[PDB]
Amino acid sequence: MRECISIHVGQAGVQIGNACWELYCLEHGIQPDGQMPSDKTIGGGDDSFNTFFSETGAGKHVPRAVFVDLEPTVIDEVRTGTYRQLFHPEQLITGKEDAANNYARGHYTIGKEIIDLVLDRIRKLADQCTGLQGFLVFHSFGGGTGSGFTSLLMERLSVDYGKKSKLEFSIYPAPQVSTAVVEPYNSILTTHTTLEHSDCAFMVDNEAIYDICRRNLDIERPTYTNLNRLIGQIVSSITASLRFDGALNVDLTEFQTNLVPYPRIHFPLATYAPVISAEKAYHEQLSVAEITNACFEPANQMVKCDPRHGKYMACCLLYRGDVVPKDVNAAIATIKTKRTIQFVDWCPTGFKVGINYQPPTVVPGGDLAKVQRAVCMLSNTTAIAEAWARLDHKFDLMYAKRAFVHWYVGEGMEEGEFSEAREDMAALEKDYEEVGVD
Amino acid sequence: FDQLKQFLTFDKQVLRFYAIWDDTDSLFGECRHYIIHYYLMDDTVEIREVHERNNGRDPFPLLMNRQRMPKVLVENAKNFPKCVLEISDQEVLEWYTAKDFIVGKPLTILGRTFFIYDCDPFTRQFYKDKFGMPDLPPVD
Amino acid sequence: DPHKFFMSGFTGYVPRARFLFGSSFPVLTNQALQEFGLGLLPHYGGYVPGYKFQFGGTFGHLTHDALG
Amino acid sequence: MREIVHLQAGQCGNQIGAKFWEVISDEHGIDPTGTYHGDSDLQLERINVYYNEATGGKYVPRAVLVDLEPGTMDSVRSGPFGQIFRPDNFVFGQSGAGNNWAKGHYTEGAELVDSVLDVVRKEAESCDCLQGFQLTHSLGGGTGSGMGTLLISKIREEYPDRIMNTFSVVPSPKVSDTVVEPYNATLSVHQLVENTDETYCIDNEALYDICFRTLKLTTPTYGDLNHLVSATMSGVTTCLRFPGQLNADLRKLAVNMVPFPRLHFFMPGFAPLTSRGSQQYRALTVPELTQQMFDAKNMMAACDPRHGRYLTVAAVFRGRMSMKEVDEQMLNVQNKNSSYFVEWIPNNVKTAVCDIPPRGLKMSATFIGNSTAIQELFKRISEQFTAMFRRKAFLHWYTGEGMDEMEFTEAESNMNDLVSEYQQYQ
Repeated sequence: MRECISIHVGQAGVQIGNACWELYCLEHGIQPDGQMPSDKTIGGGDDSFNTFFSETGAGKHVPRAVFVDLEPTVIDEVRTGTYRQLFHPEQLITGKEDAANNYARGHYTIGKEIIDLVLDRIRKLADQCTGLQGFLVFHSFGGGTGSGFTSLLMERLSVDYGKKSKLEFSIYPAPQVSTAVVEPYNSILTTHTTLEHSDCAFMVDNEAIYDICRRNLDIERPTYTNLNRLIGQIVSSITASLRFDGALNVDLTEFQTNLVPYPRIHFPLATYAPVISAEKAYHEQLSVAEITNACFEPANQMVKCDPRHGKYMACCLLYRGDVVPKDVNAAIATIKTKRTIQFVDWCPTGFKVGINYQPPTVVPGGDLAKVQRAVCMLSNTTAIAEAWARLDHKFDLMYAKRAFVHWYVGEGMEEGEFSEAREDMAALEKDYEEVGVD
Repeated sequence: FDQLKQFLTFDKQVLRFYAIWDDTDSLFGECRHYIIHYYLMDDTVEIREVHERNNGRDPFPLLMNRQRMPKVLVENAKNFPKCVLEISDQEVLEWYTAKDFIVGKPLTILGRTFFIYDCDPFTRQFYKDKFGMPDLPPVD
Repeated sequence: DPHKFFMSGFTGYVPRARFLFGSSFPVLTNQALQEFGLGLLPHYGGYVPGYKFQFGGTFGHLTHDALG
Repeated sequence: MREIVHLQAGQCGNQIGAKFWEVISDEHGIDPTGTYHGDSDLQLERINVYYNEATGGKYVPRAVLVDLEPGTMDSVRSGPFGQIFRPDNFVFGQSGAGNNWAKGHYTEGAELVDSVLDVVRKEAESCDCLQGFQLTHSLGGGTGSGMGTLLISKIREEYPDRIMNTFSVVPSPKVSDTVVEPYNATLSVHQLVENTDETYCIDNEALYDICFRTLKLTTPTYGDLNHLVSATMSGVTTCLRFPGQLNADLRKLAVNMVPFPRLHFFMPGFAPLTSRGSQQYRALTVPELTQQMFDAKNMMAACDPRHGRYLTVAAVFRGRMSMKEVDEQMLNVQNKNSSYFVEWIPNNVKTAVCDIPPRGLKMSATFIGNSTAIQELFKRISEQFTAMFRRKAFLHWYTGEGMDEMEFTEAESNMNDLVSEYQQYQ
C-alpha cells in the first residue's frame, strides 16, 4: 500500500515515460489494454501493482502518473497510440502554446494558468493513496517546460505536502553535443530555485549513453528510443524494493539518510551493470563478483564525467535477481583494497546493499539480453563539481555581452536574478571543494 | 543439468491449480480455497490464499513461499537440523514434479492435504501436450 | 488403562488439564490423558405444553401424555 | 513453570528469532499446523516454558512481534513455521524507520510503544512464574537498535528484578551494510549497560568464517547463519525444560558470570560442528568437544580472544556423559593455558550437564565466554564514530528529528567507560 506519484513534465520526461510505463505493465501481467489476462498467469502475488497502479473494481488497472505539457503535440501521440486505454483521460493535461526554450514563458506567464489543473489532480491523487511516500518527477534541464515549469511544481508541492522526499531524474546537458542554443541560460535558473526543495536529483547524460550503447550494446547510429529503455530500467530497479521481496529491502524513506550527508550535497548519479547484447552475454560468466566491478569503470557511467577526479562519499548497490549475500560481501571488500576507487576520510562505511528475488525483465523486440542478475549502483561522488565548472563558464561568456537576454526579461522576469543565480552556483560549487578538505 | 536452459525454455510459464484445503475435521477447521502455482523454470511451488469479502482473516496473500517441495525425505533426514540448515538435494529422495499435480486427486504438502478441483486453460493445454492426458474436467 | 495418571503435585505439563474441574489431581489426570487420545408432580413451577385444554381430571392423569 | 517472554524488533531480529522457533518446535514435536506430533514423552512435561496451549491443542508461542515497516511481518508469517503465532501479537505502523535512531526511540516511538507494552501484559498474566525476557535486537541501524531500548527501558521500569536475555547482532570490522552504523551503535549502548544483565554479541563476520573453515560451506546465505545463532540461543535455556545432572537456570548463570555490575557482554559458541564430509571419519567424546570449544575459531563474534583473559566461562552440556570426564577436562584447560584467565579468582568454569542430547547427535554443548577482548569490538565503534562526528557528518537527520547534540558526547563518554573497565581489571 506504499505509493508513489510519477509526474512527467517537459518533452523529454513525457517521452521517457512512454517507455517507462510499458515496463511496469510488462513486469506484472497488465496488458496495454489495462486489463489482466484471462488464461496466462505471470506470477504476481496479490498486491505488487499496488505501488504504481490503482486497481479499480471494473477490472481495469489505472496508473499513477500525470502527463502535463503546454505544447500539445507530444501528449497527443500518447492519446492516440498503443497506450490510450491505460490512462485516465483527465490525467493528460493539454496546453495551448509553446514554452519555446524560454524559462519565463513557462514558469511565470503561461505557467500561472495551467498550474491549478495540474495541482488539482495531485491533491486528488494523494487522497486515494493511504501509504504515500514521495514523488518521482521526470524533466530536463535544457528546456522551457521541463526547466521553468518543474520549479513551478516544486515550490508548491513542497509547500503543501511538507517533508516528503522528491526524486527528480533529469537529463544533464552534455559537454560537446548540445541542441538548444540557450540551455546554458535556463539550466542555472532551474537549479537556483529547486536545490532548496530537492532531496535527491539524479543526473543522466545524452553523450555518455551514446557511447556505452556504441560499445557494450554494440549498436550504432542510435536514436532517442534506444536511450529511453536504459533510463526505464534504472527507475524500475529503484522501485523494486516496494513491489518485491528479498534479503535487504531499501525503501524510499532512507534514500535521504543513506545518500545525503549535508543538506545541499544531494546530486548523485547512477549506472547499471549487465548491459550486454545477445551474442556476447552467453559467451562469458556474468556473476556477482565482476558485475560489481564493471559498475566501477570510467567507461560505464551514464554521465560524461571522470569519476577519478574526486572521491566518493556514499554508494548504494541495489542488487536484483539470483544473488546470495555472501557474494556481495567478499566483492565490496575487493573494492576498498584498490587504490584507484578513492573513498574519503570522514566516511569509513560508504557502501549500502539491497538484494531482491526478481530477475531483470526484457521488452519484446528489445536490445538487451536475458540475464539473471542486475546491479544498479547510485553514487554521490565529488567529481560532478567540474561538470558544473563548464556550464558556469558557458553562462559567463553569453552574459558577458548581455547576449540573448531580452526574450527573458520581456516575458515577466527580472534581469536582477541572472547575477544572483550565478552567485548561487558559486556557493554550490564552493561546498564540494570544502567537503573534500580532510 | 543446464539450469539456464530450463530457465530459458520455461521462462514465465506457471502451472496454476485451484485447490481446497478441507480442515473441517479440526475443532475450529474451515474448508478454504487456495491457488497452487508450479513454476516450470525451477520446479518450485507457491501456495496463495484466496480471500473472500468479510472472511474474518488477516489479508495475507501467501500460505507458502515459492520454494522447491520435497515429496519423499531420506529415512536419516528425520534427524536433519532444519533449525540451522536448509534441506539440500542429499536429504531429498523425491522432489515434487509437474506430474504429481492432478485435477481430482489429493495433494499432501507439509502435512496439509489439498484437493485440486480445477486448473487454468494454460495448465490444461500443457498437460495435454507434455503428458498426453485427456481433458482434466473441473470437479464441483 | 491402570497407572495412567500423575501424582498429586507434579509440576510439569499435562494437556487438557486447564480445561477440566471438580476433582482432585490424579482423578483429573486420568481424564486428561484419555481425552488426549409417568405424570408430573403437583405444584410444580414449570409449564406443560397443552395446559390450556385440560379439564376435569388429575394432574397425574393429564401430564402422563407429555412423557408418553 | 518458569517462563520467558520473547520480543522481536527490527529486521535482523525478526528473521533470526523466527528461525528460533523452528528449532524450538523441532525439539518438542510441533508440526507447522501447530498441533503436537512428537515421540519422546520428555518434551511434553515442560512444554509451558516457551509455549501457550490453546483450546484444541494448537500450542501457540509466547512472542510479541513489533516493527514499523510492515513488509517483514508479512514475510515471517509466510515461512515454514510462521503460521503458529498470535495474530493479536502483531503490532505495526506503516512508516518505516529509515535507519534513523530518532525515528525509533523518540518520534514515532512515542506512538507505538504505548501499544506495545499492553500486549506484553496480556501474556505476563497467563504465565504462572515469569523469570526473564528474550529480545532479538538488531544493532545494525535504527529500527531494532533504537526502539529496542525503548522497550527494555520501559520493562525495567516495571519489573526491577527479572532476567534480561538480549541477543544482539554487533557491528563488524569489515565493510558494513549501513553508512550511519557508528552513529546508531553508540546511542544504544548507553542504555544497554543499565538495563540488561547480558547482551550476547553476534558478528556477521565470524559467522561467515565458522561456516568457511569448520563447516566448509560453499554458498552460505542468510538462512544458514541463523541456525548457528538459534542453536546457542536454544542451548542456554535447556536446564529449564529438560532433566539434568547439574541444573542451572538463568539466575544460576547470573552470579557466576558478572563480577562487577557493568561487565556483562558475553560471547557465544556451539561445540560439535563438523563438515558434511568428515562426519563418520570423526569420533566425538568429551575430550574432543573441549578442544572444539576452547579455540578462537569457534566463537560467534569477530574478536580474537587471545588478546585478553576470561573473567568467567560457562559451558552447558547436553547428552549422556560422565562427570569425571567433564570436570577433569575443564581442570586441564584452566591449567594448560592459565595465562589467558584471571589470577584474582581461582575457578573459571561453570559446569551444567543435561540428560537430553539435541536432534541428530548424541552429545552437544554450548560455549559462553566473558572475555576482556570485547573492548576491541568497542574500540572500533569508539574510533570510527569520532571521525564521523567532528565534521558533523550525516547528522541533521537526527538533530532535525528530535535529537540533540549534548547526548552525542554523553554516549561516547560511556562507550569509552566500558573499554576502561575491561582493561583496568586486566
